[PDB]
Amino acid sequence: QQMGIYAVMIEKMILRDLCRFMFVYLVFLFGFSTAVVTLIEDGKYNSLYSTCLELFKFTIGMGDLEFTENYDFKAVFIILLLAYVILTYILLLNMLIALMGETVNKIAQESKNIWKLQRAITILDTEKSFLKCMRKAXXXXXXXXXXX
Amino acid sequence: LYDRRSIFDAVAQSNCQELESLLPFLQRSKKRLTDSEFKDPETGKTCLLKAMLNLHNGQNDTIALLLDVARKTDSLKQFVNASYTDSYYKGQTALHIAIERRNMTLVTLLVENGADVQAAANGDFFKKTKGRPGFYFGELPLSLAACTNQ
Repeated sequence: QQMGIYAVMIEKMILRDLCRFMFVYLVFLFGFSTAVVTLIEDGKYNSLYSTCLELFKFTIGMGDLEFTENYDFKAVFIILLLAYVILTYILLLNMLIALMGETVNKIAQESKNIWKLQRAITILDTEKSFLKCMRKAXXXXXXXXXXX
Repeated sequence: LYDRRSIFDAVAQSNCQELESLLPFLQRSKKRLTDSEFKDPETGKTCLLKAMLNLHNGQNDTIALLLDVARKTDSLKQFVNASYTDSYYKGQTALHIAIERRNMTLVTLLVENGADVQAAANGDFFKKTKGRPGFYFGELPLSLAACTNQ
């Protein structure tokens, strides 16, 4: 129950929140990385993939800031990197946490329903998927509330 | 003549007539309303107790007649005080039932014909659910009468 309800949040969190942050992250990272590749003539940081990977590290927590020397008009390259970090590493990562905080507040009662549903589906299937082997097939609940 | 079955049926429908010929029967045979044969051999239920279960509008005068018969043979005390012996309702007396049913009139009547007020109903029906259940107040009439807010 504690772990299963937790897993529901991970699934809920992943597609909607993670999916949303992923799109913008790909859009920002792609744009800025392209802007950088244009910027650098040589040194293997020219390759779009290579620049893009270097740009990713900023998000991971491994960002190098000024990784490559072989660029012209140096102040512009730094401006490009500072803007990418401010909008994208800080503004996004911190935003993602707050939005995650939202999915968590709304879910939990809903995420208990989902967990309850999942056990039911697992149980229902095994008996059906259990060969419909001999199994129970009266309900009553012991009760005591007064009301008296 | 009367067997256990005969009376228990009479009681079930609050019939004070089929028990017209009752008293004189166990006068001849000198049988007692309390004999082994006049109780269910596995629970220890008596006609008075059957009467206690077969209430209609919290009323039964098979009781009044049944008691009356027991004094005329003076089965009186042990009759009004006979208890269940099965693990479930063990030690339950008619007085327990009267209270369980919130029936002053029948409490009053039983106490006046000498119901033991300290009789402990201690079977599994009077302790915490297996679930069985249920339900514990423990045991003694006073305790019952309080725990049920009476």
